[PDB]
Amino acid sequence: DVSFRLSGADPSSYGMFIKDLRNALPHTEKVYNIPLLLPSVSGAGRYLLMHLFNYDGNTITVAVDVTNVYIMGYLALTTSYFFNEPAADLASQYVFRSARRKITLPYSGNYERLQIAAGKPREKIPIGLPALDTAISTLLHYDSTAAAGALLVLIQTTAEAARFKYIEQQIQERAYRDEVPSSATISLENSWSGLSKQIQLAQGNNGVFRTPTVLVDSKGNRVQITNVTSNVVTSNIQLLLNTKNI
Ligand SMILES: *[C@@H]1O[C@H](CO)[C@@H](O)[C@H](O)[C@H]1NC(C)=O
Repeated sequence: DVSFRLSGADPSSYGMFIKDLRNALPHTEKVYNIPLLLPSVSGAGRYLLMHLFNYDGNTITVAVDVTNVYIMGYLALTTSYFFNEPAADLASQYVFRSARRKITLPYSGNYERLQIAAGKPREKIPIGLPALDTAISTLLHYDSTAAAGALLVLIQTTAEAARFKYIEQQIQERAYRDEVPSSATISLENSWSGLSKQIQLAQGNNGVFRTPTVLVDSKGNRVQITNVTSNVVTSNIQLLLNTKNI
């Protein structure tokens, strides 16, 4: 398990949480010095539990698939909540079984469905540690529309930050003031699968991507990533989605 407390949180403690989160994900090899997530894991070992505490010390436990860092569901007091998708229903066989009741959320966990439920794209949803505190509080009591927005915040401030050092840093900058994600942040989130694939394809292609990945950089300028010498590969990405899951 890993834990994060919003009470007394600062960029340092958040950095420690994201480090813990990354380190809780198993891998047997690195590709270009980046941990390669496993093709599969059987049983309960597939799911990492993240214990998150809001500023007041109330808590949810979030279940995360360790092969892809996808959030499957969460536990709030005695109620479990899972995304309406087969991977989450499968997860519900292994985690939070002691919950008094299980609610299946009225959407899957992918960005497009969540944004539809929340009534806005995540370009317009502020993120940061204060937003995470709010998200935790929102998820404590069921409200599916509110929860969609909270989950967009949660996914980006946990999973996406674990995947990309740039995103971790963006959240650290928003430790005491929320701000909508940078266009670069959105670009990286959208490109994680693609990048993971091309980095793995580069292993037998002399470090060269079979297909270039287009990203937006820190200054809003759109760029092409063509090989493993790019800063996105050497410095930024921290976890690779196994190509067997792409
Ligand atoms: C690879 O990427 C580097 C750094 O971005 C770039 O300058 C160069 O043109 C590319 N080289 C090859 C062989 O693709």
